[PDB]
Amino acid sequence: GKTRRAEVAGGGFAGLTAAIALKQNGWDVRLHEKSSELRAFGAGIYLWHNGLRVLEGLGALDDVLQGSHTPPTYETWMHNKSVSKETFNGLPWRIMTRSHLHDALVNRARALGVDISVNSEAVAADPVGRLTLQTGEVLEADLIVGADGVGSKVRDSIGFKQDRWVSKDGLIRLIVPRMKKELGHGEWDNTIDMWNFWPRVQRILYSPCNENELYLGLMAPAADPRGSSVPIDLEVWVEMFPFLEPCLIEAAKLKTARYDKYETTKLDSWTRGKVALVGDAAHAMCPALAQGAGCAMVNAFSLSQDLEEGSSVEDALVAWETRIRPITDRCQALSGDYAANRSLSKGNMFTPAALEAARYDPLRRVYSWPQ
Amino acid sequence: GKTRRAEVAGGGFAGLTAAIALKQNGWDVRLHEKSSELRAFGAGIYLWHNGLRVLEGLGALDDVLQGSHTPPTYETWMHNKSVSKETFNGLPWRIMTRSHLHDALVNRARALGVDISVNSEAVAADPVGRLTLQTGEVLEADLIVGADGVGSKVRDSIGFKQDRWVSKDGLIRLIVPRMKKELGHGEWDNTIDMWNFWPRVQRILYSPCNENELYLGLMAPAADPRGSSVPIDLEVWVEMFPFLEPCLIEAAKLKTARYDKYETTKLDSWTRGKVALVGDAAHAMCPALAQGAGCAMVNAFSLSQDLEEGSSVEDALVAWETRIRPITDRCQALSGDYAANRSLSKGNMFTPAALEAARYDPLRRVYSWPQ
Amino acid sequence: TRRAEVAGGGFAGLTAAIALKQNGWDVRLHEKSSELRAFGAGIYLWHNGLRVLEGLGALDDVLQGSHTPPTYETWMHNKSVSKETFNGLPWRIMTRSHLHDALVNRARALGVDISVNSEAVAADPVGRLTLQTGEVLEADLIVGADGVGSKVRDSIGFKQDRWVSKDGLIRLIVPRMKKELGHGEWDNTIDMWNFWPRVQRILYSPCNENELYLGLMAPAADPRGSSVPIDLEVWVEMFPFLEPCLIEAAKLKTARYDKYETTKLDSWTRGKVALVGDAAHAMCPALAQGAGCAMVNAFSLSQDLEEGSSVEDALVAWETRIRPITDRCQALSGDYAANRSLSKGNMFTPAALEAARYDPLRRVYSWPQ
Amino acid sequence: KTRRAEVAGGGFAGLTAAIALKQNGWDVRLHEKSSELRAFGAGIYLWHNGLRVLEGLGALDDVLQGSHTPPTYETWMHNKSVSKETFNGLPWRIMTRSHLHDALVNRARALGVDISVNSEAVAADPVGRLTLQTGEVLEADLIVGADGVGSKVRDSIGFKQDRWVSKDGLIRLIVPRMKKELGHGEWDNTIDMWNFWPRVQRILYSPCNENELYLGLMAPAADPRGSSVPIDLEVWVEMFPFLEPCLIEAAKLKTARYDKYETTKLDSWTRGKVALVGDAAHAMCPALAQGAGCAMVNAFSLSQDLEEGSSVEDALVAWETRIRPITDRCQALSGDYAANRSLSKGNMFTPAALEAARYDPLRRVYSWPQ
Ligand SMILES: Cc1cc2nc3c(=O)[nH]c(=O)nc-3n(C[C@H](O)[C@H](O)[C@H](O)COP(=O)(O)OP(=O)(O)OC[C@H]3O[C@@H](n4cnc5c(N)ncnc54)[C@H](O)[C@@H]3O)c2cc1C
Ligand SMILES: Cc1cc2nc3c(=O)[nH]c(=O)nc-3n(C[C@H](O)[C@H](O)[C@H](O)COP(=O)(O)OP(=O)(O)OC[C@H]3O[C@@H](n4cnc5c(N)ncnc54)[C@H](O)[C@@H]3O)c2cc1C
Ligand SMILES: Cc1cc2nc3c(=O)[nH]c(=O)nc-3n(C[C@H](O)[C@H](O)[C@H](O)COP(=O)(O)OP(=O)(O)OC[C@H]3O[C@@H](n4cnc5c(N)ncnc54)[C@H](O)[C@@H]3O)c2cc1C
Ligand SMILES: Cc1cc2nc3c(=O)[nH]c(=O)nc-3n(C[C@H](O)[C@H](O)[C@H](O)COP(=O)(O)OP(=O)(O)OC[C@H]3O[C@@H](n4cnc5c(N)ncnc54)[C@H](O)[C@@H]3O)c2cc1C
Repeated sequence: GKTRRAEVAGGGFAGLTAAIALKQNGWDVRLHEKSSELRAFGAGIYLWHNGLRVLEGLGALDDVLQGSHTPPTYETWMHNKSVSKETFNGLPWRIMTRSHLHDALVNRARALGVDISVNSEAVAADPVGRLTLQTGEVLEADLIVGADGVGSKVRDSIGFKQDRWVSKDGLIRLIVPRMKKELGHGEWDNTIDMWNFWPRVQRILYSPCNENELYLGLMAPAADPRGSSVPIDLEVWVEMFPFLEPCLIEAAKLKTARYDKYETTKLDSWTRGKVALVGDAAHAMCPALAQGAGCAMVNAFSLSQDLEEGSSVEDALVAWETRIRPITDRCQALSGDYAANRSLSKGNMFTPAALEAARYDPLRRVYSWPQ
Repeated sequence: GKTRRAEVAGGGFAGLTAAIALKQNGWDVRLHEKSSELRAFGAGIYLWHNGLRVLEGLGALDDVLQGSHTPPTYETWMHNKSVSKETFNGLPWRIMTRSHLHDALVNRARALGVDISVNSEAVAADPVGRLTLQTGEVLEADLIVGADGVGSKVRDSIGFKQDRWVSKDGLIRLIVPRMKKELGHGEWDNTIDMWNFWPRVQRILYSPCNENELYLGLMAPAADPRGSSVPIDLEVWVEMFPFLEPCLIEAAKLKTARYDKYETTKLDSWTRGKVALVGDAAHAMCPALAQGAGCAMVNAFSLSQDLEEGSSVEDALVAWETRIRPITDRCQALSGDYAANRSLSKGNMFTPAALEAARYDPLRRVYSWPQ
Repeated sequence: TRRAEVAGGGFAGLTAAIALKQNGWDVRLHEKSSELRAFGAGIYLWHNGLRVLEGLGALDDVLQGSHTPPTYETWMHNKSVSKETFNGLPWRIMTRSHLHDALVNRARALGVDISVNSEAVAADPVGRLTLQTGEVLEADLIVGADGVGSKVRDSIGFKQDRWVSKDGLIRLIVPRMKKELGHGEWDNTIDMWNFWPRVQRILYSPCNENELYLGLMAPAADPRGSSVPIDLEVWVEMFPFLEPCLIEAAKLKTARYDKYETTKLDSWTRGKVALVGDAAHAMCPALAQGAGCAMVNAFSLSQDLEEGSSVEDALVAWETRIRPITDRCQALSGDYAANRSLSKGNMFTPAALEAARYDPLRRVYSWPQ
Repeated sequence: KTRRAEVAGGGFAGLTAAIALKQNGWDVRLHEKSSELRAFGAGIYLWHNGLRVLEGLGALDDVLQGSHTPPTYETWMHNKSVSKETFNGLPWRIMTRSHLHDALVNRARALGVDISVNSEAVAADPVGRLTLQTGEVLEADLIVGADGVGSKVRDSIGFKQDRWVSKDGLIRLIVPRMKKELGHGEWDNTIDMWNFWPRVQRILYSPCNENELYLGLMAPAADPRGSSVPIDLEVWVEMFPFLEPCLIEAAKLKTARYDKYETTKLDSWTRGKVALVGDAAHAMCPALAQGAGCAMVNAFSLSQDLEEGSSVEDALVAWETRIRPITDRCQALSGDYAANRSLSKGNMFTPAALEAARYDPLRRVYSWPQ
């Protein structure tokens, strides 16, 4: 009395974004992270205008921009031949390690006074406003946020209709030193998406995060016993990416690299009663448009906006989904099409349609940076 | 009544910005333009993050972004050799025709209900809150804004201490078709600053505004009777910029081109009683950093911010100048140094110091996009 | 006066006829087809072949109207993987008819007797050549220069290892369309390799300001790539930067898909019979030395016949002196073909260039690598 | 009946004449004024014409081994590449001068040419007499004045000439390639690097082989820094920073010289039994890189005309008539290029510029058409 209370399950980008945005609006917010430490996995990440605008709204933009990188261009190669160079007509974008982004959100959530619990796993949620932890402890609140990832127990304990999919193939994602000097002549501040189908299917997404750190995604079929191996098989990667040898040598030193498969989900509904699902829990998607976390953050931020309208929580949640979900649905669908067709291999695929989610400004609720 | 009243002298970028920002804050605003038509001269213009943020604050950003251009890179040439390519670490920037920008500000000021008078010339202002027109008509107001350009009569009728300066050399600025196809192979969406000292001092700043329009600045010494001639001496320009021949041919058709010299002013004070000087009236500068209008817009917008603090107008004006002027002073000084030393000819000159003004966010009052 | 009968009016036969005639031989040459003509569109010659032409007095007629690219470039999947200029070693590209005309005109100026529609059907080491008219000709020397299907060779019975590939290529002369090709380095040789999305290759070879020589290589089991007249779409699809030239190529109704063919013989001579060119040593074309070696060998035969020996002895000395250069070139070129080595670029090594470096006039290797 | 020739001068022209004469059964003695056989000027370009002479001298393969043909002849103006030329296959070659000189000396020695160092011709007589600085008077059927632009064979006789020296010059050096240190680029190319701004400074960059680089540093004599020897490292690195590793080695060369350009044109190349060849007769501006080329073609051609059964006197007249217009035209065009700085524009090796290079002295025809 009379403070609205929110329990947030999940300490990833969506959960942290929701917790900050609610807390800024005067909610009493508690956040539960299942693992032993607040931490992001996946090495590196791209954000665009939409996600950057969310960060502005969270008061964490400038902490993220300091120590992250915008390449001079987004370049695509096919068999070492440059097939496209894209700068998106000025649309802002940024590459950073996941921990850089995650640290900035943690720092902000903590500074705002978000109640943070780790080793705290949500195992059940009730639409009347109850969150049950693995300890058996039952929490009552006016709002429950399921931001607990693609394997969401908040979602599955309630039983939402879904269409869930797991990929055949996967990739290895790593942070290594830039080795820029050792790379010699070239445009080594660029994003370079290096595709190959001959002599083998192997791809590297080359992604500078700053002056010190390079984010690499190494993509090879699961049925390729060498290309999919971790720690990496140096020989098969150097063979097809010899110009990256200095960085690949450093990558081969990382004993805890993982080969991860892609996973998606689409839900009929994102809400039930006082429970809202946000992020991968609601809309895990293919990463072709690099909008999974971007949409997760736009959605979590937009949830806080609809909760300011004076409505009941239940009504605000229905209004939220109705307003914001089509942007995500369209983005998820197009990114799935790109993934299935290997569209990015052709270059020049960041079309106006592809950049729709990136152009969205969640703060002013309009589309900006026209294409 | 209790409705604060502002009289704004000058219908340029500074005047229009001040009128919009004040009107949005509930001022009763009247704007006076000396000439017979609201219109901008000078062909094309660059804005950066700081000015784009002002546009966001004026509710005119997206009208400007639609139909303007961000080059993939800002390139510098010396004797046809590329000596630098700069993308400013993601810092937003934009090139556009002056009429594109000016139309967007006029549409917005008009839409908001600003009282617009043309053929209305301010010839005297009084710090107690009086503006006199050339008609002899005397207007009383709570705030007087001198946005009447480098030859400000609002300023000179009051007698501000100044250090005024006029260049010996100048340039011809024009809008022509892109002729992109005709330019053949190259990077013709780039900004390209093409310097030459041999065989003659001639420079062209090549600045695409959109798919249809190209902004060209043709710089030659005033003592050069061919290079400084208007309409342009096609031969002496084609001779040193042969790759631009299709565009230069179009430029030669422009009968109303002008050769304009540069002009600067620096004032000990920007305010006196209820009178505030904004834009070129207060701080006309060398255009090396392309920040003259950017600073003018930031200062005009920031004026409206300080007027929301519940102070007397007089105190608010003093607080405004104290808060905002050092950014402009430093920018003016550095741009003057660059101009005197021809620093831009070396390339790579958009350093962190050069970009200080561009990095400023007038909305949040912090510096963004670190360099 | 010594008499020679030469079977075959290709590069090897014409070279032999001219070289012998210059040395005072009385020479008649027999061409099986009804007109003197060279097939195969375009051809590369190197230092060795150019030196032969100098020795034949036909160099300048060949250099006028032929082309040396600024560089020999190799692409893999449109990526430039090498540019080679061979440390100044001279080389030249030309239409086959240009080279063939220069040789025919020289032979005619010298008084070589040429009979078209005259086929050698049998030969005898004692010095007899039988024509398809049944006429038996007697001579001090018989030159079997009658190509890979040599009847001079097969009527005598030379032990050989003869081979034909299942795959082949289409060779055409088209206009340069240089302006329509827009920006690039369109005076270069460009060997444009691809294995993905399909196995298709174009050897791009400018012959002069007007004529471009193209070799379009696709497997026989590819019904589109191997089709004649060309399936325009499948070629434009993988070589879109060549569309103006391919459009012209598509108009060529008489285009052929020719298979590769090689032979290696234990012996090149039998009594007064000498086999030269494809009759003796047809090879894979990777090193572009088939005619080069043929011409060096035919020219060298005339040299050994000036030593005062019996023809029989001179022929043995000729083979002993000159064949290892050809054997090594043939073996390396076959290795390159089998391993698709040219696809890697930078493959014109000192070893690859051995034949090209040979100067048949001074009998030394020049242009070191 | 053994014909006898005395050749004054042991540079490219003298050695070429001596070899060619000797090959044709002349008894040949050659006199070199300096105390040792040696070529100065660091490096040198030869073209088809000069390479053909070497073939005719039986010295081609010794020259080709250890010399270099660039992939392309490139020109820069203010660091911008303005042309790349390969001359439609026309053979050319860059080498150190000592490499060329050594091949010629070794060949003359193998043929039995009698060479006297520290032997200066101080006077000549058209009747066939050569006077040495020992006062010895030599008699011969042919006297070859191959004694350079300051020819005493020429001046003792008195040939009408127009001789000229420039105020400006250049520094020519051989340095290591430092190819790895040069990093990314096309460092096997010839690169003629022109600048007029901020200062008039030019470097002709000329690789001779895997180990040696030939540099020509051209600055006006009135520039006390650019014309300084040993080189003012700073002013060269300033305008050619991409060549710093090579220039650092260049700065170590204490015996560097600033040499001035010299030309001469004579109304006549012959007098009685005396023939003037090379710089003695036709020193020219170096734009077309044909000074030694022409000298060698002319020296080789002289031996050809002496094989016709004429008197030496008649053969010399026929020689000059046959061969001089190629040299006259080359010299005139080269001087025009030098005066107009034409090479700075690129693409200047036109058919006309390449006329001398295209000439084949062995078959007496023009080859490699342009
Ligand atoms: C290969 C790949 C590349 C990608 N690249 C990009 C990109 O460049 N840009 C971009 O925007 N997106 C990208 N994405 C997508 C992005 O990773 C996801 O959309 C994003 O991380 C989703 O965040 P989230 O907070 O919803 O889920 P998660 O990041 O999975 O976080 C949920 C948090 O859930 C905690 N948790 C789980 N279960 C419980 C529980 N029961 N109780 C309490 N806590 C729990 C998890 O441990 C964790 O701390 C990429 C994805 C993949 C697979
Ligand atoms: C060559 C050059 C290039 C430049 N490029 C850029 C650039 O790329 N980016 C950038 O941000 N800046 C640039 N600038 C600077 C920019 O042009 C100015 O700073 C800007 O236009 C100043 O706007 P203002 O409204 O203060 O003045 P002005 O634009 O001069 O406008 C004042 C308005 O004053 C009206 N007026 C005048 N007198 C009276 C009066 N007595 N009563 C009523 N109205 C009056 C004038 O007619 C006009 O309508 C450049 C300047 C130059 C010279
Ligand atoms: C695809 C391909 C590309 C090649 N590219 C090059 C290249 O770039 N450079 C190069 O040097 N080589 C190249 N070659 C090889 C070159 O084509 C041959 O080595 C050369 O043509 C052999 O010439 P020849 O005179 O021995 O035989 P052929 O050219 O076959 O000529 C023999 C002549 O034989 C006449 N004839 C045949 N039978 C009789 C008979 N019974 N009686 C009388 N006359 C007869 C034939 O009709 C014809 O006129 C290439 C070969 C191929 C297949
Ligand atoms: C800067 C520059 C660059 C050049 N680059 C090229 C180039 O790239 N390619 C090219 O072909 N040419 C080039 N040349 C021109 C070339 O150097 C000359 O044309 C060539 O060296 C002339 O040779 P020569 O034998 O006539 O004279 P020299 O080389 O001058 O030789 C005469 C020889 O004369 C000996 N001697 C002198 N006086 C007497 C005497 N009285 N008695 C006996 N011996 C005497 C001299 O000491 C010496 O040993 C260049 C010239 C210059 C200036």
